[PDB]
Amino acid sequence: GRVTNQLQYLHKVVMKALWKHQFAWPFRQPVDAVKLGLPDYHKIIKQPMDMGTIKRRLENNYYWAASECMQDFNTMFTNCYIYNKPTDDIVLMAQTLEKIFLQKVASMPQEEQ
Amino acid sequence: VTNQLQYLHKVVMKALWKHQFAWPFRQPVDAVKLGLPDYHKIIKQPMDMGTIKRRLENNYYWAASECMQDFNTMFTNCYIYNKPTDDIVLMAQTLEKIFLQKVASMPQE
Ligand SMILES: COc1cccc(-c2ccc(=O)n(C)c2)c1
Ligand SMILES: COc1cccc(-c2ccc(=O)n(C)c2)c1
Repeated sequence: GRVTNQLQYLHKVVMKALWKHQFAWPFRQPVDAVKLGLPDYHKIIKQPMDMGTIKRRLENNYYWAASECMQDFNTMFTNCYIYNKPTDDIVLMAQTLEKIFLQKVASMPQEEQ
Repeated sequence: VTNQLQYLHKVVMKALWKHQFAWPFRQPVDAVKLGLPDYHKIIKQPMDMGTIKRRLENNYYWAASECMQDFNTMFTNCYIYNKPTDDIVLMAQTLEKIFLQKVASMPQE
């Protein structure tokens, strides 16, 4: 991978803000389908993603560009919306976090180093 | 007329509006036409590219983030309402990947 201004911003500004959020706790580690008793989870969601995986990826220089990291954030939120019932609280929690994500992405340093 | 909103109009909406998977998203969901009587019960804030495009043309938005939330609502409505295996979900995912790719290069300020 490599280090850019944008990947540093996604790590220190965007992820830090989302991580600490009161609705973040279900998203900080992989969904544990066994523990939650969701035997269909991995049959419906083919690309699991979580902020713990994204954080580790930013720290281990896995990403080559900001867009790749932003795609992982998007997969995490989309997985939640696709799997869960529209009425589930987790959907409202994902939407709240996703709004912060987009607000902070709009303020990201424009040209990548 | 911010730098960011011009980018969202000329780069993002330009790319998404003409995409081969855009046609289901170009106008509001017609629940009667599509036979979806539960659509307006499940989706409380309908959104579509027609509406976003109109809003960009009519200088409705005060910030880029507001236009970005409308795009996000349109995609999220699709993931929440539809079955995981429905083609429309793949089409939404494809458009949204382009949305995020282009937003990654949007100017600051
Ligand atoms: C401790 O972690 C938890 C606890 C409870 C639920 C979830 C959970 C369920 C469904 C879902 O889509 N996500 C993203 C998280 C995660
Ligand atoms: C002519 O317009 C069409 C045609 C077929 C499907 C949809 C459609 C269904 C469900 C849904 O969520 N969306 C966003 C679009 C729209």
